[PDB]
Amino acid sequence: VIGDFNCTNSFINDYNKTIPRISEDVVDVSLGLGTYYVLNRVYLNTTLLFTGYFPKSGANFRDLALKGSIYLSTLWYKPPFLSDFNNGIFSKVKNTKLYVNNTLYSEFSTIVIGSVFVNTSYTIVVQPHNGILEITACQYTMCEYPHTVCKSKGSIRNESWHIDSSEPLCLFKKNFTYNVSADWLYFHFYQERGVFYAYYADVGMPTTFLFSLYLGTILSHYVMPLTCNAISSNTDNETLEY
Amino acid sequence: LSGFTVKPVATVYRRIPNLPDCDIDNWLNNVSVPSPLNWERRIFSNCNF
Amino acid sequence: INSGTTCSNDLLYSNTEISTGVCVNYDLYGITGQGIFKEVSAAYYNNWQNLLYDSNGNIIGFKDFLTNKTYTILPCYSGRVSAAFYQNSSSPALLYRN
Ligand SMILES: *[C@@H]1O[C@H](CO)[C@@H](O)[C@H](O)[C@H]1NC(C)=O
Ligand SMILES: *[C@@H]1O[C@H](CO)[C@@H](O)[C@H](O)[C@H]1NC(C)=O
Ligand SMILES: *[C@@H]1O[C@H](CO)[C@@H](O)[C@H](O)[C@H]1NC(C)=O
Repeated sequence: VIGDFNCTNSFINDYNKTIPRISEDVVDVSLGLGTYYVLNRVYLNTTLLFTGYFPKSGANFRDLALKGSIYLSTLWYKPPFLSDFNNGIFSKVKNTKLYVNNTLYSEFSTIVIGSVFVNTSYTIVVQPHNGILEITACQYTMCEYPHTVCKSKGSIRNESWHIDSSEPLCLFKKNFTYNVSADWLYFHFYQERGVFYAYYADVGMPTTFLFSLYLGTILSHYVMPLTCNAISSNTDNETLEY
Repeated sequence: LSGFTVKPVATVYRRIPNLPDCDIDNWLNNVSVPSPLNWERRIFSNCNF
Repeated sequence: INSGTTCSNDLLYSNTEISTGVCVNYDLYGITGQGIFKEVSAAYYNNWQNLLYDSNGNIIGFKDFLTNKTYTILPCYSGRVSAAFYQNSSSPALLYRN
């Protein structure tokens, strides 16, 4: 329902037994977690009052896990799973460590930000590649049921969320690296005056600056499922927390 | 009296590019030169050159 | 032509030279201003950090990404002279303070 192109029609059903969970921890900005640095400014011995988009102290988090193996449900692409991007979001991602032949692999869920998700408009896509993120703001053609296949142990699905014969028009495209042995990651995504700002952090510390994109439009929505036939709580106990 | 000032010239401009380089010289200086019958074509888009 | 995003970086990279001692204008990362520059050895800049601000909100230092050198920006002179004039004198006495 997100896109307007039919990628595949192999196994589509209506699984009505998926309810998001609520965490038990609260936001604590006393030590510095939850705040972010300025874009490209440095301050030395300064107590500064900053007016910006920050999470509320004492709130609660909610998970948006869409773990699937073979069958994809249509309710997973419908609200409340597809929330509204009003002012901004602060996300906390858990770094899953898979061990195959005595080596570490890191794979976590991705998020795509758009307005109408049509090829006539722009959309921002991030994606981890064995420890390398790729942020691309392009005119991608989203499908009705996007997904992602874990390239760590093996699966049965084919990752296909964009269909383009040639390279579309992009406004920003950049790759970044992080610590593959990290435990948790933090992200900030907000917008103001038609300018989108994103911040990432791989360790426990105030978030650092990534980029600032000038779009001119107003974004109102912002998580595709991760099709993986490897992580399951029977032999390899790993859970996806976002 | 009126404060006297000057008019500075020769301004400086700095900005970080948003797109990577096209890297056309790397492909133009390839060790493999195709025959005139092949005439391989390479397309570049969304890059700075 | 005159569309898309594949542009050229020849006009904006004509000189790319930073002077030290003269008063000039600067458009650094969207921040526009005018002043003088001075060379200094700074090691508090990080990978993503390129400017330096103070408590008041003004820019005091920066770092060039093309040569990895830090600079400090100082405001340029803008003063006023004092003229002491008599009743029917021909030329007053000038005083430049400080
Ligand atoms: C980012 O990495 C992907 C593969 O991981 C590659 O296809 C792409 O060209 C890279 N982008 C840049 C700007 O290096
Ligand atoms: C990654 O994190 C581990 C543990 O915190 C640390 O030992 C290692 O030096 C880090 N590597 C990098 C490149 O930050
Ligand atoms: C500046 O430092 C960066 C990172 O250390 C390096 O990649 C770049 O080549 C350096 N540039 C110069 C001109 O030394």
